[PDB]
Amino acid sequence: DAYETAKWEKITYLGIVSCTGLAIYNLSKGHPHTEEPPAYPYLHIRNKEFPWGPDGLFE
Amino acid sequence: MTNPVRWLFSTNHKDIGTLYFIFGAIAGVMGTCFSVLIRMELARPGDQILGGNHQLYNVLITAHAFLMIFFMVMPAMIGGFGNWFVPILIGAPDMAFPRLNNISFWLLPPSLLLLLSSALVEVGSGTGWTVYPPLSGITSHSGGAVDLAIFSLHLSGVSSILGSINFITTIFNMRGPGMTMHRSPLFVWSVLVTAFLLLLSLPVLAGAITMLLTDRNFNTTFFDPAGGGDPILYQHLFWFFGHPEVYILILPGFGIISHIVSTFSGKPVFGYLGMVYAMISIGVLGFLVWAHHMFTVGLDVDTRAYFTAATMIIAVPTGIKIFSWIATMWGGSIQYKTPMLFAVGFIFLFTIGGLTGIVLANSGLDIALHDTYYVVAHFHYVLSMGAVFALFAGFYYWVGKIFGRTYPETLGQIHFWITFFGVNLTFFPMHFLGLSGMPRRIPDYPDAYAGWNALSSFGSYISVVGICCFFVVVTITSTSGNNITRANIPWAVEQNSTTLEWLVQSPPAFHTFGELPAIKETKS
Amino acid sequence: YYIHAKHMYNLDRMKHRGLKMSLAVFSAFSIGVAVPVYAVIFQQKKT
Amino acid sequence: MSTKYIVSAILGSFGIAWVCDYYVSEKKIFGGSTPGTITNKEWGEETDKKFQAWPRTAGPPVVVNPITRQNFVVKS
Amino acid sequence: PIATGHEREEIQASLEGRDILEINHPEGPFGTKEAPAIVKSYFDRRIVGCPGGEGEDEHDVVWFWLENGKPHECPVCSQYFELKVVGPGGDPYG
Amino acid sequence: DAPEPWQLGFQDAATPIMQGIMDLHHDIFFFLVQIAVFVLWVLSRALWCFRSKISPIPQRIVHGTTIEILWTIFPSIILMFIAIPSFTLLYSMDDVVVDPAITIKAIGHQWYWSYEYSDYNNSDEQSLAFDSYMVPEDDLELGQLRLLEVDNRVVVPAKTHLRVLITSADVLHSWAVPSLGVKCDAVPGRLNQISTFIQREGVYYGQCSEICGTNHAFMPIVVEAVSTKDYGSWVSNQI
Amino acid sequence: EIKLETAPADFRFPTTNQTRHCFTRYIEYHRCVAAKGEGASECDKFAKYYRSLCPGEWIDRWNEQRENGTFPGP
Amino acid sequence: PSVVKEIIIGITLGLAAGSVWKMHHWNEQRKIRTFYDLLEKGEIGVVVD
Amino acid sequence: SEPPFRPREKLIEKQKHFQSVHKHTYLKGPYDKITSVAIPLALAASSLYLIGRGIYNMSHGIGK
Amino acid sequence: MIESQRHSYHLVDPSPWPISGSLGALATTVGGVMYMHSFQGGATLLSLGLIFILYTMFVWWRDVLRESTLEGHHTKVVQLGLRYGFILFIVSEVMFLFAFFWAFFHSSLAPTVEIGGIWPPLGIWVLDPWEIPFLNTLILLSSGAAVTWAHHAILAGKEKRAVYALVATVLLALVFTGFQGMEYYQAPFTISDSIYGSTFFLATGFHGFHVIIGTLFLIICGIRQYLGHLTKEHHVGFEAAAWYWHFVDVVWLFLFVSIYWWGGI
Ligand code: HEA
Ligand code: HEA
Ligand SMILES: [Cu+2]
Ligand SMILES: [Mg+2]
Ligand SMILES: [Zn+2]
Repeated sequence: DAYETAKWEKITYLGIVSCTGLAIYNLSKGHPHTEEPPAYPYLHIRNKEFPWGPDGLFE
Repeated sequence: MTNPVRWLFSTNHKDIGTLYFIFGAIAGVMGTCFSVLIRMELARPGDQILGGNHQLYNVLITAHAFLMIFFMVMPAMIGGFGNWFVPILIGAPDMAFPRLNNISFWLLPPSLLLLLSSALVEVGSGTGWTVYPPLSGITSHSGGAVDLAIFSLHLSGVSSILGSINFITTIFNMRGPGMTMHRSPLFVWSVLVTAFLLLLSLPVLAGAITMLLTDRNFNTTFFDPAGGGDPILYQHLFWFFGHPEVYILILPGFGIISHIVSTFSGKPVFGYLGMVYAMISIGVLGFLVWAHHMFTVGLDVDTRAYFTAATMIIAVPTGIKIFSWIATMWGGSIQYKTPMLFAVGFIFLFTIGGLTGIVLANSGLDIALHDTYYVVAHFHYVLSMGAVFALFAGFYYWVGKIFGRTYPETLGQIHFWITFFGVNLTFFPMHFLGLSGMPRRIPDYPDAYAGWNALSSFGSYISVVGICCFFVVVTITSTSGNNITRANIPWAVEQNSTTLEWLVQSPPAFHTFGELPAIKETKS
Repeated sequence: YYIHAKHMYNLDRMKHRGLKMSLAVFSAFSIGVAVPVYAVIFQQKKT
Repeated sequence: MSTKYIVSAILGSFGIAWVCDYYVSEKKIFGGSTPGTITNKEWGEETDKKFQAWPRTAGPPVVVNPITRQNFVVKS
Repeated sequence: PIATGHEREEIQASLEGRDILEINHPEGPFGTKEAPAIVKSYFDRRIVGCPGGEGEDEHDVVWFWLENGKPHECPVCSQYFELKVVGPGGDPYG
Repeated sequence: DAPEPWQLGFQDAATPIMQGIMDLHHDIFFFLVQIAVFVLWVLSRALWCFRSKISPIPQRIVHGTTIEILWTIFPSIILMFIAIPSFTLLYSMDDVVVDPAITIKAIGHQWYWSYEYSDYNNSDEQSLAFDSYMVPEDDLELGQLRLLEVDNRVVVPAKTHLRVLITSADVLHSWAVPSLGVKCDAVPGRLNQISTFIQREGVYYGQCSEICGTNHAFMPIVVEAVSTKDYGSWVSNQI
Repeated sequence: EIKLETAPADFRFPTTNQTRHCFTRYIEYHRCVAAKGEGASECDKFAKYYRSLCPGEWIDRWNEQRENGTFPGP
Repeated sequence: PSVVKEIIIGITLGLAAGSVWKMHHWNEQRKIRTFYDLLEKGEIGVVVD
Repeated sequence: SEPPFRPREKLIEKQKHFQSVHKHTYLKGPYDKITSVAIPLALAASSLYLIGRGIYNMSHGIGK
Repeated sequence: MIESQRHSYHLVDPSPWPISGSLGALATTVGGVMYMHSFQGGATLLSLGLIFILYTMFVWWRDVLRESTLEGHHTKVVQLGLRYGFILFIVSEVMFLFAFFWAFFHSSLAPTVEIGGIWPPLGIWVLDPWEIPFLNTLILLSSGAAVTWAHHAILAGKEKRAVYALVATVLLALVFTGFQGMEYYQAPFTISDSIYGSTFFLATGFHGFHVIIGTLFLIICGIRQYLGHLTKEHHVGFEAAAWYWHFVDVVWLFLFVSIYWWGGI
C-alpha cells in the first residue's frame, strides 16, 4: 500500500538529484557561437515582413 | 428574458438540435444563392454578370463550397439529427456533457461570420475549396482573406471535435439498461462511426492549415519551394483529412435511410450485423486511402497501384449496404410517402454517383479526368444527392415529431419531384463535359462547350423553385392547424415500434423520459 | 416556464402563430439570399 | 388524388425556369455581354471549313479530328 | 469522505447493500402459462422492451408502452407482460 | 483533337497512352453499366411487386444466410476483373524502353507558358526559348477558337519520341492537353517527366487544369505534330 | 543537319523527378571541371546532358550562386 | 416473388446491356485500327496540301 | 492518514451554503453576482464593439 | 433526489459560458488577423479576446468544481464519462502532433535538391542533442516519476504527501520550461531559416505550450488537494492531470528521439 509510495518517492528524489547535477554541468559553459554561415538562398528568408519586422522574435 | 435564457443559455440537447436545424437552413439558402450566381455566370460564354473580375468568381466558388460542405450538411446531420435523436433513440436522458453541446453550436455562427468577412475583405479568397499553398501564399494573395478563411476552418474544426467527443462518450457511456451495444439502432451506430472519423481526421486538417497560416504570416518555409518543403506535403495532409471528411457527410445519411426503409417495409433491417460491420469497415478504410485525389501530381507507380486497390476495397462495403437495403424491401407492405420517395431517390442517385466514382478511382482514368467536370458530376451526385436527399427524408420523417404538426402530402410529393428533376438535369451534362475535357473552376469556356452549359443552367432554376416550395412546406407545417393523427400519418400511432423514439409523445416533454425504459432479458 | 409541460414547444398557444411563423421563415430566406448577393454587390462597389 | 396537381406543378416549374432563363441570359436583366464569336453567326461556318483544313505555322494546312469527323486526304 | 446529494445517496445505498434501480432489470423467465412474466415500475405506465427468447431464439427488439390496467403480450414472440407498481402509480408527468 | 459542340465522350487519340485510356474506360464502363442496370432492375421489381396492394403482410424475415456471402464475393470478382486491365495499363505505360529523341521543358509561369528546346545550343545560355500567350479577343482571324488560340505554338516532330519536363516558376500549374492524353502538374520545385510519342500530324489543343490566380482558363497549350523534315527546317530557322 | 538527340534514360531515376536528374548531371559536370578539366570530351557530354535537362532559370541561378560561393550541395 | 428467378433475370439483363456496349466498343476499336493501318500503308494522309 | 491542511468543516459549511439557495448554478454566492453579471457582460460588450470596428476597417481597407 | 429523478446521470442547469466562450474565440481570431496584418486595433483586440477566453474558461471550471464538490451531482456513471471524454481529447491531441511529425518527416527523409539533398541543411548549426535536450528529457522523466508518486499518495490514503509530490512536479515542470526558454534564446538559428529550423520551432513550440497547460492543470490539482477537494475513492481531476502529463512526456520522448537524435545525424 505505502511501499509503492516509498519506492516512487525514492526514485523521484534520485531523479531530481541527478537532474540538478546535470544542470550544474550544463551551466558555466560559455557557449561561444561560430561564424555566421554564408548567406545561402534558403536562410533568413522574408516572404512577408514580421509585424515587428526588422529582426525575428527572440533576438 | 426567460426566452433568451432558454435559447442562448439552455443545454437541453433537443433545443440545441432545433438551433442547429435553423442554422443549417440559413447556410443552405446562402450556399444555393452562391450556386445560382455561379450558374448565372456560366450560363453563356463571355462575361455574363460578373463583367470581369474572375477573382470574384473564384471567391464565389470557394465560398459556396465552404458554406455547403461545412455549414449545411454537418450542422444538419450531426448537430441537427444527431443532437436530437441520439439520446431519445438510444433510450437515455439528456446527452452527456451538455455544455460541450452548447459551446459547439455557438462556436459555429462566429465561424460563419469569419467566412463571409473573408469573402468580403480587400479582394477575396480565390483559392478554391481546397486551399492550396502556393496560391494561398503571401506572395500571390497578400490580402488577409486566406487568414480569415483559415481561422473559419479552425473554429468549425474545434466545434466539430467537441461534438464528436460528446457523441462518442454518450454512446459508450450514456446508454439505457440492458441495451447491449448490438441493440442500439443504426442511426446511433452511424453517428458513432462518423464521430470517430471526425475526432481522428479533423485535427490533421487543423495542423495543416495552422502550418499554412504560419507559412503565410509568420514567414516560415513549410510550403515555400526554396528550402525544402514541397507543396506535396500540404496535399498529403489536407487530403488525409479530405477523404475521411467525405465519408462523414454521408454516413448519417446511411443511418437515416436504413431507419426509413425499416419503418416503411413493415420489417426491420435485413442483415443487421452485416450493416454494422460494413459501416465500421467503411469508417476504417476511409483512412487507408487519401491520395486518390492527387494521381496527376507525380507520385511513383507503386503508390498509385496501392491507392487504386484501396479505393476498390472501400467500394465493396457500400455495395453490401445497398444490397442489404434492397433485401429489406423484399418483405412487403411498402407505402409510398415522401420519406420513402426520398430514400428511394437517395439509393438510386447514390448508386449512379458511386459507379462514376469507381470509374474515377483508377489511375490512368484519373490522369485523363483529373480536374474536369467529370469529377464535379461525380461528387455532386454523391454528396448533393445522397446527403441532401437523406436530409430531406429525415426532415419529413421527423417533422412528424419536432414541431408536432405534419406537412401537406401533395406539396411534399411536388417538392420531391421538382427537386429530383431539376437537380438530376443540372448535373449529368457535367459528366458529358468532363468527358469532352473542359477544365474545372473556369469562368469562361471555349465555344465548343457552350452547348450543354446552356442546358445545365436551365437546371438550377428548377432547383430554386424546389427550395422555395420546400420553405412554403415548412411554413405551412409550422402554421398547420391540424395536429398529428392516424389518418394523416401511421408512424407515431404505433403502440409497438422498432425504434424507441416514436412511442413517446408528439414533442418530447422536457426530459424525454419520466422513467427510463427496460429490457426483459430472459433466461433467468 | 415549461420544464414541467406536457409538450416542450406547445406551439399552439401563441398569438395566432401565423403571421409570426410566416415572418420568421421569410426573414430566414431573406438572410439566406441577401448576404450572398450583398457580397457580390459590395465587391463590384469596390475597385 | 394528386397526380394532376403534381404534373401541373412540374410543368409550371419548367415554365418559370424558362422565363427566368430568358430574362437573365437572353436579354440580361442583369448587365453583361455576349462574345463577338457567337453574334457574328458566320464564325462556326469558318470553324468547320477550317476543321477541314486547319492552318499551321510550319508546314501545309493539316486536318483536325480525323477519326471522329471522317475527313482526310487521299493518295497524295 | 465528503459527499452530499446524489453521490451521497448512491454511496449510502452501496454501503447498505441495496441497489438503487434494481427494479430496472426485470430478468424474468419467458412466457405466461400460469405465472405472468412480470416487470416493476415506479410510475403508472412505463416503457418495456422485449427481445424475446427462451435462450436460443430471439427477435431483435420491440418497444411497447406498457400500462397498468391491461397486460400486454409481445407482438412477435407472444409472451405476457404484467406490470406491478412499486411506487406511486401516477401519470409519468403528473 | 479540338473540342466539339454537343460532344459525347472523349476526344480523338494521338498517343498510345490515349488508346490505353480509351480502352480502360470502355472496359470499366461495360462492367459498370452491367452493375447499374442490374441494381436498378432489382430495386424496381422489389418496389413494384410489393406495393401495399399486393402484399399487405410484412412477411418478417431478418436473418439471411448464403446470400450475404454471395453479394460479398461476387462484387469482389467484379473488382478483380475491372482491376486486371488497369494494372496492366499502368505497368505498360510506365516503362520507357527507348531513349527520348528530344526534350521540351514547359515552364508554367503565372498566366502564360514558356518553352525551351534547349538541346541544340553549343553555349550555356539557352537558344530557342519563347512564350505562349493567349490571343486576345480582337486579335483573331475569322476561323480560330476563342481563348484557346496561342501565339507561337509548341512545335514537335511527329512519329518520334518526346520527353517534356513540366515545372513551374510562380505557383501551381498543370500542363494538360487532352487529345494527347497528357496531364501533369507543374509544382514550383519539381521537374516532372512525361514521355509521349505522337502518331500523326496536326494540331492539338488543351488548357490549364489547376487553379492559378486570376487568368486561369486563359493559359492554353497548343502542340503541333509535323513531319521531321519540316521540324528540322523550323528549328534551324528559329536558331 | 541538326542533331536530334538528347539526354538518355538513366537507370537511377525511373520516377518523375528529373529534379534529381538535373542536380546529378550538374554535379557530375562540375566534378569534371574540378578534377579533370581537360577531359573535354566526357565533360562536354555531361554539359550537353544537363543543358538538355535543367531549365534555364535553374541553371542561371545555380551558376550565379556557385560564383557567389553560396551553392548548396557539392 | 421467386428470388432466384428475379436475380437470374437481373443478371441476364445486365449481361445483355454489357454485350450491346461491348459491340459498340468493338466497332469503334475496329474503326481506329483500320484508320491507323491505312495511315501507315494506304492512300490516307493527314496534311491537306 | 492526514486530512489535508484544512479542518474540512469549512467545506461542509460551504456545502450547506450552496445547497441552501434557490438559484441557478452560476449565480450562487455573493462573489458570483459581481463576477458573472458584470465582468463577462461588459467584457463581451467591448469585445463585440471592437470586433465590429475591426471587421469594418479590414473590409474597407482603412486605418492601416 | 435520485429516487424521484429515477436515474443517476447528470442534468446540468443553463449557463452562458458556452456562448461567452464562443464570443471570446471570435474576438481572439479577428484580433489575430488584425495583428498578423498591420492594423490599428490589432494588438488590443487580440489581447482582449485571449483574456476573454481565459476568463470564460476560468468561470467554467469554477462552475464544474462548484457543482461536483459542493452540490455533489457527480455520481459513479458521470465520473466514468469524464474519463472517457478526456481520453478522447488526448487521442485528438495525439493525432494533431502526428500531423506535425508527418510534416517534419516528409520534409526530412528525402531532402530536396535545393538544400543540397542532405540533412541538416548546410550552415544550420544543429544543437548538440546531448547538452540541453538530454537535461530536458531527464527533467520530464523525473516529473513523470513524481506524478506517479503523487498518484500513489492519493490512492494510499496518505492525503498529505500528495501536495508535496504535486509541488515537486510543478517545480520540475517550471525548471523544464525555463530551460526550454534558455534554449530558444541561445538558439543558433531562428524560425525563418530553412525547413529544418521551421519544423523544429513549430513542433517544439506547440510541445512547450502543451507543457505550460499541463503544468497549470497540475497547479490547479495541487491547490485542490491542499484544500481537501480530492479523496481516495472519488478523484478525476488528478487522474486527468496524470494522464495529460504522461501524454506530454511521451510526446517529448518521440520529439527528442526523432528531431534531436536523427535530425542531427
Ligand atoms: C454540400 C455540398 C454541395 C452542394 C449541396 C452543392 C450544390 C450545388 N452545386 Fe456545388 N460544389 C460543391 C459542393 C456542393 N455543391 C463543392 C465542394 C464544390 C467544389 C468547389 C471547387 O472545386 O473549388 C462545388 C462546385 C460547384 C460548381 C463548380 C464551380 C467551378 O467549377 O467554378 C458548380 C457549377 O455550377 C456547382 C454547382 C452546384 C449546384 C447547381 C448546386 C445545386 O444542387 C444547389 C443545391 C440544391 C439543393 C437541393 C441543396 C439546398 C438545400 C437546402 C437549402 C435545404 C436544406 C434543408 C435543411 C437543412 C432543413 N458546384
Ligand atoms: C461525398 C462523399 C464521397 C463519396 C461517397 C465518394 C465516393 C467515392 N469516391 Fe469520391 N469524391 C468526393 C467525395 C466522395 N466520394 C469529393 C468531394 C470529390 C471531389 C474532391 C475534389 O474537389 O478534388 C471526389 C472525387 C473523387 C475522385 C477523384 C479526385 C480527383 O482526381 O479529382 C476519386 C478517385 O480516386 C474518388 C474516388 C471515390 C471512390 C472510389 C468512391 C467509392 O467509395 C464509391 C463507392 C460507391 C459505390 C461504388 C456504389 C455502390 C456499390 C455498388 C452498388 C456495388 C457494385 C460496385 C462495385 C462492382 C464495387 N472520388
Ligand atoms: Cu477520397
Ligand atoms: Mg490537380
Ligand atoms: Zn418478445
